[PDB]
Amino acid sequence: ANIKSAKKRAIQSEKARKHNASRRSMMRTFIKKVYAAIEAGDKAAAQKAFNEMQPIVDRQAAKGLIHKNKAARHKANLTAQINKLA
Amino acid sequence: ARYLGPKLKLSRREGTDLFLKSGVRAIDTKCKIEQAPGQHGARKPRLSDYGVQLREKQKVRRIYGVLERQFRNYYKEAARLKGNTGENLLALLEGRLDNVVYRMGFGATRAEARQLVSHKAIMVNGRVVNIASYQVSPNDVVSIREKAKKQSRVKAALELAEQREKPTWLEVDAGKMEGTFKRKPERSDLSADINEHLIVELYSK
Amino acid sequence: KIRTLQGRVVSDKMEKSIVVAIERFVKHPIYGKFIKRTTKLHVHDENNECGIGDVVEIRECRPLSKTKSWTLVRVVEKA
Amino acid sequence: MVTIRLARHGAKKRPFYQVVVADSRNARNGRFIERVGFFNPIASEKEEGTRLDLDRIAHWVGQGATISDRVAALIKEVNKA
RNA sequence: AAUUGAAGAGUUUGAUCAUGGCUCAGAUUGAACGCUGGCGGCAGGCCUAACACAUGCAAGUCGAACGGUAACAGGAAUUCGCUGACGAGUGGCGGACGGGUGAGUAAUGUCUGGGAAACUGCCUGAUGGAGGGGGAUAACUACUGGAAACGGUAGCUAAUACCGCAUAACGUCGCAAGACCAAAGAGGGGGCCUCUUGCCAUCGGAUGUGCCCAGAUGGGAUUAGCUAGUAGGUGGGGUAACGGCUCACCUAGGCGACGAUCCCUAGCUGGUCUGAGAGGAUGACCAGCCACACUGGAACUGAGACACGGUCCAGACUCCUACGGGAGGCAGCAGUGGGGAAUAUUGCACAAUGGGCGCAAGCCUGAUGCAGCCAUGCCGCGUGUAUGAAGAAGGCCUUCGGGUUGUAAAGUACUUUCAGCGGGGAGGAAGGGAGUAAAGUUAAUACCUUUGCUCAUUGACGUUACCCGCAGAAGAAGCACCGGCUAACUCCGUGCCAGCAGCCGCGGUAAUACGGAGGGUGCAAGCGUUAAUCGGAAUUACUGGGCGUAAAGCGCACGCAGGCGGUUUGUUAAGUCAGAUGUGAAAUCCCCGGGCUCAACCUGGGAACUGCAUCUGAUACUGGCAAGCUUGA
Ligand SMILES: [K+]
Ligand SMILES: [K+]
Ligand SMILES: [K+]
Ligand SMILES: [K+]
Ligand SMILES: [K+]
Ligand SMILES: [K+]
Ligand SMILES: [K+]
Ligand SMILES: [K+]
Ligand SMILES: [K+]
Ligand SMILES: [K+]
Ligand SMILES: [K+]
Ligand SMILES: [K+]
Ligand SMILES: [K+]
Ligand SMILES: [K+]
Ligand SMILES: [K+]
Ligand SMILES: [K+]
Ligand SMILES: [Mg+2]
Ligand SMILES: [Mg+2]
Ligand SMILES: [Mg+2]
Ligand SMILES: [Mg+2]
Ligand SMILES: [Mg+2]
Ligand SMILES: [Mg+2]
Ligand SMILES: [Mg+2]
Ligand SMILES: [Mg+2]
Ligand SMILES: [Mg+2]
Ligand SMILES: [Mg+2]
Ligand SMILES: [Mg+2]
Ligand SMILES: [Mg+2]
Ligand SMILES: [Mg+2]
Ligand SMILES: [Mg+2]
Ligand SMILES: [Mg+2]
Ligand SMILES: [Mg+2]
Ligand SMILES: [Mg+2]
Ligand SMILES: [Mg+2]
Ligand SMILES: [Mg+2]
Ligand SMILES: [Mg+2]
Ligand SMILES: [Mg+2]
Ligand SMILES: [Mg+2]
Ligand SMILES: [Mg+2]
Ligand SMILES: [Mg+2]
Ligand SMILES: [Mg+2]
Ligand SMILES: [Mg+2]
Ligand SMILES: [Mg+2]
Ligand SMILES: [Mg+2]
Ligand SMILES: [Mg+2]
Ligand SMILES: [Mg+2]
Ligand SMILES: [Mg+2]
Ligand SMILES: [Mg+2]
Ligand SMILES: [Mg+2]
Ligand SMILES: [Mg+2]
Ligand SMILES: [Mg+2]
Repeated sequence: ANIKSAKKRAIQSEKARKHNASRRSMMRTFIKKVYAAIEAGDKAAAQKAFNEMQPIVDRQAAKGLIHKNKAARHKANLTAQINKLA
Repeated sequence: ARYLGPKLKLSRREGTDLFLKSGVRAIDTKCKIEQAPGQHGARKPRLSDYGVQLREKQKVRRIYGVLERQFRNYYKEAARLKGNTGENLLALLEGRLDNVVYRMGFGATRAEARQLVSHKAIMVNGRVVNIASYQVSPNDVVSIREKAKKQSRVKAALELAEQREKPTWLEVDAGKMEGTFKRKPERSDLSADINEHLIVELYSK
Repeated sequence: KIRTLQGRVVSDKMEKSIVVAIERFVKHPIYGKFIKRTTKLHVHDENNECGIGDVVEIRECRPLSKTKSWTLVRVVEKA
Repeated sequence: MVTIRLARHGAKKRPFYQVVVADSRNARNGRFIERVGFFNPIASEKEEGTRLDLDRIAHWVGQGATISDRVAALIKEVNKA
């Protein structure tokens, strides 16, 4: 980088990447648990894992890590698969 | 940007008087008017049809003192304006300030009237104008500046103007040395030895 | 109302889809003669009701596959 | 944002501004949304040196359009007939 | 008022008419070259190497988010962030704009007209919120690695940095019941109040962006077949969003002589040049769109980038190194080398317009405004005016009489633009800053806001434009051509030589054609030449041509696609016609005007944009559908 403000933007964006990456990993881990429970065909556990996922994707959408439409898609796709598990 | 050579060779090539001298003498008392200039000037030219169109255009140019680029632009405007193109072209040449000043009598010739315009001695509606090609509008007042009212050539020019036919589209006051441009001269008010249809056809060749 | 084209079914071998040929009649830009031009559209045909030859009736919609953006309104004439 | 400013036209030493509504990001003499008047700063006497469509200006201000400082001054002199 | 518009000539023959090519006169240009060159205005200026680049500059800003104190400046006494302020740091916003280039791209793009399944910082409207906590971290301090670039270890600290908890409905998911999600303070003043500004949620507006469809947009068939995520379907995933976007499975499709695939060339448009028009050619400057940023690839951050002056990897080049390792990207402005027939200054200023940040003052701005260079183009002006026969000299010609140069010069009268010198002197300036008084607010004459008034100020250009004065014709003309086309003729030199030439042709001892001269013609601060486009060329003919013998009827048929279709009635309203509405950016062109002394140039208003779509009508003709008829078959 040649310009002073470009140097700082590089430092800042790298710090933002690590912060974003840990939260993105965290959210994906929780979504995967719902899909794992649906695989096992366990509606009780699948409904459970859905319930801690739900506040997670909503807070991340509000913080700007994903979009509201993406949070809504996960909740809709998983709800639709959980209800068919009966 | 101005012809600066002998003046009578021009009129001798065109075989007529171009009013390029003041008029105190007769054009035949200063030159062999009916003979073209040069060593072979006594020959009888067999002018082609192009040559007859060309000489008519060079005549009108040499009267008013316009060069070719400026004249070609007059023609383009004359063709653009509504009406008869040939007559539009004559009205545009008669609207020139240096021509109007001469027709008013303030200059003995069009070259002298041009020097008066160039040297800042003429006003149009009350403003100094030193552009020889300025177009004078109807009702415009052309006048001599005060510091130039005492020049001896302006009265010598005013005493030769009544020796010629008075233009009826103007209105000069030799006293206050100012005139009014009442209207554009009609084709009838202009000379009849100018065959402007030859010029219009030349610019379609 | 809704804009709407009308044409003839030239293919029905896809599942829920048909190819429809629309004929236009336009003046040639240089020679002035009125000539026939054709456009083939891929059309969504739920129920798979159309057969090769029928005169159908289509409208424009959202994309439904890579090439389909039109959907069958009605059948005007059956072959 | 949408702004109302002057685009400099005319000739050298003789500017002539057009009053335009434009996305502020666009170049001064570039893409604009709608022209709503002009302003000639060297206009001669008896010549109209400023004309503004205040009904179009008021329409855009009501949609959130900001106004440049020079156009603000021009609106005042026009309203102060 | 806005379509006032159309020229031919030469050359085939002993001669003719026709056919047919070739050649010329015109307009034009980002031009170049040769000769020449006074001034000004407005514009234009790497078309080649998307070649390589020395140096400087082209993106910052905010202390009214925060801890702070390196300054220097005050206040306090070498000490104190106590104040004006401010280096480095954290944080916000900007850096995705502005600017450059045309490599790639033949439709992925562009143009025109439609469309649905989307997001959108700053700006704007509405309704509600803005409670209560926590753990860090740079800076800094100590030690330490390294030649450097760049790091390591420990400890401390702040916030509008970060993260829970609370709050949760016109929001998200769900049929429902229900479940679930946010936030930040700062600043001015005051007998905690108040005002200003910011923060969060949802729903709108506006703007911007993503996506889909139809028609249009180069050449090649001595490229005819192409395609397996290929075409469609179902389900999962994915995106802001529809979608083979992606994956699994099923079907076996999809494209193509209305030119697929392949190959060559190319940024597209508004427009520009030419043309009477129809067309043909073209896409520099200006404006819209797209693509690219040393080469190849990738994502991160972010409202927005797969990012010109950001990050990572690889590569080629250049450079530094202590040999371990590091650095760089002018197709920003100026500039250098190189290539080339050829294209400019390492300028001034943020005064104006506009952009970033800021409450503002302000700071930044090679955008921009200007200046420098170049006849590159367009336009204007000057280089004197009047007089002057001795028809002087001198030149050239001469049948020796003279003719011509030529009123030309000299002479004699005059004027003084521009250049030169001196003096005066507009406009581009709007504003902002201090004051004030009033009104609005508030508990408050405070602050703040608004509106007036008052006082001092702000121009890079710049020795501005422009005006006045002084002096003296004083400082200012060239280039091509003169046999015919084609305006303009003689002598001398040369003798198929030297040479000219666009063509016809010229030159062989009487050359208007070569070379010089005198004279003349055409343009003129330019004139010629070369290159290139259209024209003339009705010589690709749609407008607007031909085929017995000039080039040209397939050796003859049958026949699919295609083109075309006798006559009557009805119906339809696709073609066609009429009207309306929307759109067809601005500039350009055209018309009527306006402003620069004029013009170029700038500019107001119209017309035009000959198209597309939709709606409503007309029904003669063409088409569709139905029913016939008999003259074609
Ligand atoms: K910063
Ligand atoms: K011949
Ligand atoms: K011929
Ligand atoms: K940004
Ligand atoms: K290109
Ligand atoms: K909180
Ligand atoms: K695919
Ligand atoms: K699918
Ligand atoms: K074109
Ligand atoms: K590239
Ligand atoms: K940029
Ligand atoms: K500025
Ligand atoms: K003599
Ligand atoms: K003599
Ligand atoms: K001889
Ligand atoms: K024809
Ligand atoms: Mg799904
Ligand atoms: Mg000139
Ligand atoms: Mg699908
Ligand atoms: Mg280039
Ligand atoms: Mg600082
Ligand atoms: Mg925060
Ligand atoms: Mg909560
Ligand atoms: Mg093209
Ligand atoms: Mg798609
Ligand atoms: Mg799918
Ligand atoms: Mg290219
Ligand atoms: Mg023609
Ligand atoms: Mg992101
Ligand atoms: Mg960048
Ligand atoms: Mg760069
Ligand atoms: Mg450069
Ligand atoms: Mg060279
Ligand atoms: Mg700087
Ligand atoms: Mg001023
Ligand atoms: Mg002749
Ligand atoms: Mg001889
Ligand atoms: Mg010769
Ligand atoms: Mg032709
Ligand atoms: Mg023929
Ligand atoms: Mg024969
Ligand atoms: Mg033959
Ligand atoms: Mg035969
Ligand atoms: Mg047959
Ligand atoms: Mg018929
Ligand atoms: Mg119809
Ligand atoms: Mg337009
Ligand atoms: Mg005027
Ligand atoms: Mg106009
Ligand atoms: Mg009918
Ligand atoms: Mg019929």
